Order: sequence, then C-alpha cells, then structure tokens
Amino acid sequence: LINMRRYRNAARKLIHHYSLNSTSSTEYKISDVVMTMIFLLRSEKYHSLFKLLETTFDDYTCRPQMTQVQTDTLLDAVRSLLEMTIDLTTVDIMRSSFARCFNSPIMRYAKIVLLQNVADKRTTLEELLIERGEKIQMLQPQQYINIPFCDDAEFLNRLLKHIDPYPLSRMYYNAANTMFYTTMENYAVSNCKFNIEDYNNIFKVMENIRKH
Amino acid sequence: IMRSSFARCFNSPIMRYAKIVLLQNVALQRDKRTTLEELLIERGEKIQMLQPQQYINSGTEIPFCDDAEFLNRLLKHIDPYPLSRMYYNAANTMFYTTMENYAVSNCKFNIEDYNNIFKVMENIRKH
Amino acid sequence: IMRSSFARCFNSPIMRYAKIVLLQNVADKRTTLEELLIERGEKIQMLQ
Amino acid sequence: NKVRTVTEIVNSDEKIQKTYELAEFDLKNLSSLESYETLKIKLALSKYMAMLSTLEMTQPLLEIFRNKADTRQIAAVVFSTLAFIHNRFHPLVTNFTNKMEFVVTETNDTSIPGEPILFTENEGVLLCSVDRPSIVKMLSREFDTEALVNNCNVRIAKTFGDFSITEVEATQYLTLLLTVEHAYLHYYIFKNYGVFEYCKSLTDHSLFTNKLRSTMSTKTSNLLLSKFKFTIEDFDKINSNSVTSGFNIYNFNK
Amino acid sequence: SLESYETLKIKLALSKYMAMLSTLEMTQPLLEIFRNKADTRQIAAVVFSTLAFIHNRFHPLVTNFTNKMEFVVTETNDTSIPGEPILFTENEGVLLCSVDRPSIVKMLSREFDTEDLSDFSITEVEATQYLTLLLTVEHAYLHYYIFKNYGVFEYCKSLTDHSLFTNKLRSTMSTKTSNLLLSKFKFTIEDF
Amino acid sequence: AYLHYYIFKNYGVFEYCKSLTDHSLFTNKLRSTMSTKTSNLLLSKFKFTIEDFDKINSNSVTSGFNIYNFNK
Amino acid sequence: AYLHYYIFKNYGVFEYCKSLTDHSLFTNKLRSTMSTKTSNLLLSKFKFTIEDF
Amino acid sequence: SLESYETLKIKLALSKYMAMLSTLEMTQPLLEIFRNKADTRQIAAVVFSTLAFIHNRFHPLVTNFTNKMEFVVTETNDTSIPGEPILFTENEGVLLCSVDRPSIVKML
Repeated sequence: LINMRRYRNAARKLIHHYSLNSTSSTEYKISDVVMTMIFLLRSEKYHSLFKLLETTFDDYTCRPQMTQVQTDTLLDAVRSLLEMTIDLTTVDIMRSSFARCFNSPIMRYAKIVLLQNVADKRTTLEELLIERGEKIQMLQPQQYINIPFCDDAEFLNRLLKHIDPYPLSRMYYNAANTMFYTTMENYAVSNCKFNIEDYNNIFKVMENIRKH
Repeated sequence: IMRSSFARCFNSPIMRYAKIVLLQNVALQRDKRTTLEELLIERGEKIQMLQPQQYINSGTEIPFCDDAEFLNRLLKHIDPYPLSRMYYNAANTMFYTTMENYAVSNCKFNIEDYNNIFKVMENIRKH
Repeated sequence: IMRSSFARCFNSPIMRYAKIVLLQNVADKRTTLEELLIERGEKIQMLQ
Repeated sequence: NKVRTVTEIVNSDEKIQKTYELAEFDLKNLSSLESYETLKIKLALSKYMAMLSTLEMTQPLLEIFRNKADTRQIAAVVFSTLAFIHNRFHPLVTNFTNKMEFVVTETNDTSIPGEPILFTENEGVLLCSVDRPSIVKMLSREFDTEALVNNCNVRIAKTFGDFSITEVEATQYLTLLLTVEHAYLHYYIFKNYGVFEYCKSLTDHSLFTNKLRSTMSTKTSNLLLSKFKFTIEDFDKINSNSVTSGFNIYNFNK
Repeated sequence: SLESYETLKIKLALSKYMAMLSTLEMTQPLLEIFRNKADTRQIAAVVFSTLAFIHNRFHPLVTNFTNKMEFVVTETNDTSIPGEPILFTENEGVLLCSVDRPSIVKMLSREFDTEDLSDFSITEVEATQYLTLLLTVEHAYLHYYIFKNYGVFEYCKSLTDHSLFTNKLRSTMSTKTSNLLLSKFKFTIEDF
Repeated sequence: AYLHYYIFKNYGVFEYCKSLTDHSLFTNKLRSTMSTKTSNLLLSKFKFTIEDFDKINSNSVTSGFNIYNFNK
Repeated sequence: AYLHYYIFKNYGVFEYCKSLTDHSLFTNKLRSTMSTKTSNLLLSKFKFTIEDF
Repeated sequence: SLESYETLKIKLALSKYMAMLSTLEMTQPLLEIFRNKADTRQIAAVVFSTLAFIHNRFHPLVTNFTNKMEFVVTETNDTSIPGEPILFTENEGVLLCSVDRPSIVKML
C-alpha cells in the first residue's frame, strides 16, 4: 500500500518542472521519479501517460500509436494532474525530459541540461529568419496606427503601496526564467540550434551597459 | 546495508533544466545607518569566508638600497616638487576615498576620530 | 531523550575512546533561533 | 553643506585648504541604498501600470493576450509599451512613431524562436510582428511565488516593539515590459543604423554594447534588465561543447 | 636652514622608499599593478615590502623580517573596511594582511592638484602616489604596532577609536615615531 | 538575564535583539564601562569550556582570516 | 601598439577597444601630467597629417 | 643649439634601441627575420623586446618585464587588422601579442 496523496504531489511537481510549465526550481531527487512513475502506474486514468513515459526506457522504442480520442483523453488527464495551454508539444517536452532523465546514470550532483530532441529540418537561426520573415510579409496586417503618461502622485502612491510587499528580486527571477524557457522551447520546437552564447551575451550586454 | 545504499541512491539528485540565476549587482546597504564597529564586525565575518593566499618572500632581510647616485638622482628629480602640495594631495585623496567608502557603506563618519588620526604632529612637536 | 540517547549509543561502533555528542533527534518544523525569537515574542506579548 | 580640510606641514605655518561639498557624498549614499533602487524599479513598473490603466487596459495581460478575436487591444498594449520605453530612453517625446502597423502571429510556422516582437519595413511603413502564442505561453507559465531569493534583526526588534494586483499580475507586467524592452533595443538599432545592422543584431546581440553605449549610456536612464546580473546555471559545462583555443584582441564585451 | 634640513629628511626618506620599490623588481608602476586584479602576487609583494620598509624605519635595529604573509585582496564592497585600505595583524604567529584593491585604485587614480641624456624623469603624480601608498601602509603599520604592543583588544579598539595613536604612543618612543612620514604633516577636518 | 537587560536599557531594543542571537557583543558593550567601574562577574570566577569542543565544532569550520578578532 | 596597450591598462579593455577605432583617445586620455613620460616616445617627435588634394 | 640637443636625444634613443637589438642575439637583420615565416620565435622575441624597451622608456622606474607572451603570427589577410600590424593586450594576466608579418614585410 502506498500514499496516493504524497505520490501525486511529487508527480505533480516533477511533471510541472519537466513540462516547462513552471519556473519553481526545487532540487529533484531519484525518489521523486520513483514516486511519479509509481503513481502514474497505479492511477487507472493515467495508464496512457505511464505507458508513454515507460516506453522512453529504450531509445529505439518510440511513442505508442494513439487515436485522436486517446490523445484528447491524455491531454485532459495531464490538465487535471496539473490543474491549470497544454497541448501536444507539452507532451513531447515531457517525453523528451523523462527519456533523458531515465537514460541518465545515477550520480551525486544534479545534471544541468537544455531542452532537445523534440518536434526533420535541422535549421539555424538565419534560415529561419529569412523563411519566417517572408511568411510574415505574406500575412496581412490587422491594425493600422496613425499618449497619456499620467503622473498622478496619489495614484502612483497607491500602486507602490500595492506593489511594495512584492520581493522585486523574485519578480525579476520569474520574468527572466519565463523568457528563457519560452525562448528555449521555441528553439527546440522549431528544430533550431539554441546558441546560449548569444543569450548569455544579452545579459553581458546589460551588465556592460549599466557601468557606463 | 542494502537499505543504506538505497537511501543514498534515492537522495541522489536528478537532471534539471537550466535556470537564470540572479546575482546582486552592487552590495546595496539597508536603510538603517550602521556604526564603524558593527560594520567592522560584519565585514570581518565576510572576510573570514574568503580564501587566503600564501606569500613567500625570497629572503628575510628588509629590502633597501644604498646606491648613492640613484638616491641623489631621485632627490634631484623630486627636488622642485613642494612637500606642501604633495602631502596635501595625499591627505586629501585619502580623506576623499575614506568618505566615499563611508557614504557607500551607509556608515556614520566620525569626524573627531579622523581628526585624532593625525594628532601625532603635535605629539611629536610638544614632546 | 532516553530513546534518542540509547539509539545513538547502540548504533555507535565499539571504540576505544568515549564519544562526546550533543542532544539531537527529539520532538517537523526545523527552525533557527531568530524565527523562534519572533514567534515566541509575539506569543508572549499575547499573554497577559 | 560644505566640509573644509586643512593640511599643515612641519616646515612653516602654511596651510593649504580644500572645500568638499557634501551633496556628492549624499548622492552616492542614496544610490547605495537598496530601498532606493527598489523604489526606482517599482516606480517605473507603477508608472507602466498607470499608463495601461488610463488606456482602459485594466484587464490582466494574460487575459488580453488570450483573446484571439480582439486584435486592437493587443496592438494598443504593445504600442503603449513601446512608447513608454521610448519615453524612458528619451524623456522629451511623448508620442511614439506617428504611424506603424501591427500583425499578430498565431502559428509556429511563421514564428521567430526567441524574438516574439519583431520589426520590418514594407517599403512604405513600419510593421511590427507580435507572436501571440509565445507571449501567452510566457504569461501563463506558473511562477515561483513562495521561494525566497537571497533583515531578521529589525523584524525581531519590531516584534519585541484599490485595484487588486496580485504578485502574478505584477510579474506578468514586468515580463511584458522586459520583452518589449528587448524588442525596443532591436528597434533602436534598426531605426538608427539601418536594416542591415538590425538583421546583423538579430543573430548577434553582442553589437548592443557598441551601438548603445555610444549614445544611451550617457544620456538616458538605466535599463530594466540591468537591475540584476543574470547568469545561466552551469553555463560553462553546457558551453563546453563550443570551446575555442582563443586569442581575443577585440574583447569588446567582457 | 632648519626647514631645508627637514625637507631633505622627508624627501630622502621618500627617495629611499622609491629605490626600495625599484629593487623589488616591478613590472609596472604602482597604479598599474593595483588595477591588475589578475596578478595578486605583485600587489602583495609591494604592500609587504612597504610594511617591511616602515618596520625598519620605525625600528632601526631590525634588519630582517618574516618571509611569509597570508593575504587577501579585497574586491567587493561587502568585504572592505572603510578608512582602512590595508590592515595588518597576525594569528598563531603568522602575519595576516588585507588589501582593499578598488579603494587604493581610487586613491591613486584621483586627479591631483598641480598649482642629462638618459631620459629618466619622475612625474609629480607618480611621486604623490608613492607618498600616498607609503602613508596608507604606514597607518596600517601604526595599527599593527598597537596590536603587538598592547594586545589584539587594543588593536580592535584602536580600529574604532584612533585616540590610541596619541595615548598609547608614549613620548619615550617619540624619536622612533618621528621616523614615520605620517608624523610630518597634520590633516584636520572643520565643518563649514 | 541582567547582562542582556543592561545592553537593552543602555543601547536600545535593536542592540538587545542583536545580542540575543550573538552574545559576542557583550565584550564590547560591557568592557567600555563595566570593566573599570564595577566588581567582578560571578561567571568569571572559573574558566568554563565545553568538553571536546573542537570535535563537535568541526562541523562548522572556516578557512578564516580574522582581522577584527575582538573576542579571543 | 604600446600606446594602445597602455590605454588598455590605464582605462580598461573597453577604452582599448574604443581607441582601436577612435584614435582621439591618444590626445584625450593622455593627460598633461604624464606629458614628460609620453615625450620619451619617439612617436611624439614628429607629426604626420593627411590633406586632400 | 637646442635643435642639435633634440636631434642628439632622438638619435641616441635610436642607437640604444639598435644596441638592444644587437644584444638580443639576432641571426639575421630585421627584414630578413620578418620574411622567415619558418622561425616565429625570433620574430616574437624581436617584437616582445621592442615592447619591453618602449615600456622601460615610458616608465623609467620599471627595470624588468613579464617573461611570457602568447603570440600569433598573422599570415593571411582574413586575420589581419589594417593599420595595426602589432597589437598588445592581456587576458587573465597573460600578455597577448598579434603580429601581421606580411604587413611588416611590406613596410620594411
């Protein structure tokens, strides 16, 4: 007999991280993987997800064939587990993450990786720039534009009072990690090499900008 | 023993995606002013965590130079240089750096202590 | 206290010199001195 | 207030005197206070929220970006954010570029991986691209709102002695503001140095330091992303795949 | 001609410090070393030998000095002591040195008021920087000597209360302390 | 308790709550006035030490550099 | 090359990089206090100007 | 006679540079070294010691110099800086030198 609630909570947290649906950085151990897999097996309506993630043990065995109703049901199951949008690419992210976690060896220090192996056309940033630029130029513009900056002291005072208890550092961390994860997921989904040199050089540019 | 091995294994961290880590840009001090003593205690605690480096001199003898020609030559080169202006510049840059550090550190500057620093003048003159 | 002390004595290996320890593993909320200071200070201010 | 210093040497009665103006030291001390910089950033964010409010944009940003049908609100929000950032850079122009067009993207097939807001010239007018699903995914992601990022003594001493804006909403506002700030830096290089330099910058952000510090570093305020030093966890290990036996003689970006 | 004799005193002392720094086998001028955070060995050597030179001046019978020194080169503000760029002490008989590099860089990089064939020449800025570093290490040595002569507690109390420079400096060793260039000038602060 | 209370009354609530978490401030806030005016303290009659203090403290060891060792 | 190197040491790799493209730092960042020092260079013994014709 | 004194200044400086190059133990004249792409050590030594000589002239109190130098001898155009045949900098405290050999050969 196992505790359904604890296993469900561990599964929820680990899947939240492994789906890139949350920026909560909590050190995850092998125990959380064991709990999430056991809960996935035990719960009847998560059997599809459990089989999906268990197929990742061998790299040569790929995703089971699911008819549209099965994919929709699994999407509803994932949504219920996360109580949050969620779609097929989230499932692909989860599959890749769990595959890399499972095939990884037992080790003393957490391994830091980047999203990869999701979604034939292995491209770079510039070819995508050209192609999507042409495609965007194809698209018809929707709105044509042809400005109040009020400094109402009382209103800004009330806004500051509302914002004052918020730990600015936490807000910056959340925003930066959200932008980073969205950029990485867009790169991986588009099958484009994510050049972290450029992304880190963005921060380096900000740092060099400040001190002048 | 197998249970202990499994306990060590289950606490092993798993792979995680990278995250953007925030580092403090400038050691910004808090609103409440601090005195020199509390600042000294805090900064000494911070220094304790640093890793000291070993310096090994070639020999124990005090460095020195008895080359006359070089000594009178340096003296001649610095001869047209007034001592008043040199000492004034040195003292004022020392004072400015001290005051800047005090202001940045949000620490109260005791004028009397800084004045007492340079009372060895009268101590020498009187005795 | 007795249970913790005897547990640590039993699980300790046979050794030639007496092992000096401090009390631990008695009584969820792992706290420090300052959080306790704040909490018990509020609770004491509650008391008439 | 001014402070006077006197130096006296033992060879004469001469005294050389200098006057220091305390306002400089007070300014440094104020700039060294954490609460001061926190107030500056929070006041910028509050001004942004007030600017949105006076434009009826009171609905949460996530709800604004989740509405596929109503494009006018998305275009107005992005334009207002761009104008706010432009005014922050140049506190003399209240109206942004007087004419520009907006196109909203709902497909991955025509999406740019990492630059959700992009700018282009259709030979007649500025055009701005908005990747709506990317911004929706950004704002809808769950935030870490219980963890603490690193004074207990003042709290101990104290113990011994109306628009509903949640933390999630404020984080969403800051996220959109930073995204539009990045877009505006790209747009500034565009407008001031040509399409060629803009598309060069899109693939190499390192040109920002040279094309901003020449004018912006001495004339405008501080940038929002410069409030904290951001680094990627275990950056060296992940970058080990691309390592050069280098010889950097033009290391213009430390 | 007594004032000329005293100026000769001070300038000869400064020239001897200059020549010691020359003999110490320097690759760059002082300021240049202090902006080079990559090479802490040279900064430590300069500070240590200035301390040794001051020690010999204060104690003319002492001809050698310890050959080891634990040192930390301060880089960040949260580990820097305002008003004390260099601090000397020892623990278990091992000399302990702390150098605030950014502070000394700011000290030597200020703009100072400026009211034969071999091409040798010394600028005013260089000489004044030399005197400034000598004075700073000399203040550090005063704190160090208070430590040795009256305990780590008198050292710590003097770090916060500098009147021990005039109380604990007895008149018997007035001739000894007069050897310091810090005693050749007075600097006072008056509100205005 | 009276040493804590003396720091309280003479240096404020902030210093009192600072002392509650760090007793090492006693040496600085007592020796300035008490060490030369009052009698000897009762706990100073004997030198008290914890048995095998170094071994138990080995959990918290610093590669230290103490320049303000105001408490030997 | 040594002038560029000395600009590097005295004012940062950024001043070095900016001087690599803008050589007016040879006359701005070369303060008159070290004029005697820079006069020791043989590069200071001559002037070379370029005039359109 | 001030112009004669200044010419004596300049020519004595040039002669001292000449004598330093002589003491540096050269097998060939400068141009000859610079056309010898097979021996980069000699070119690096010449450039490094000229840098050291200039450093001593600019800083008369400096008598020694670093004993290590990372150097690259440029051969192709796509790795050459126009107008800057030799460039000095350092990274992690290690002197970094770049020499454009064809440019200097054309100069001499």
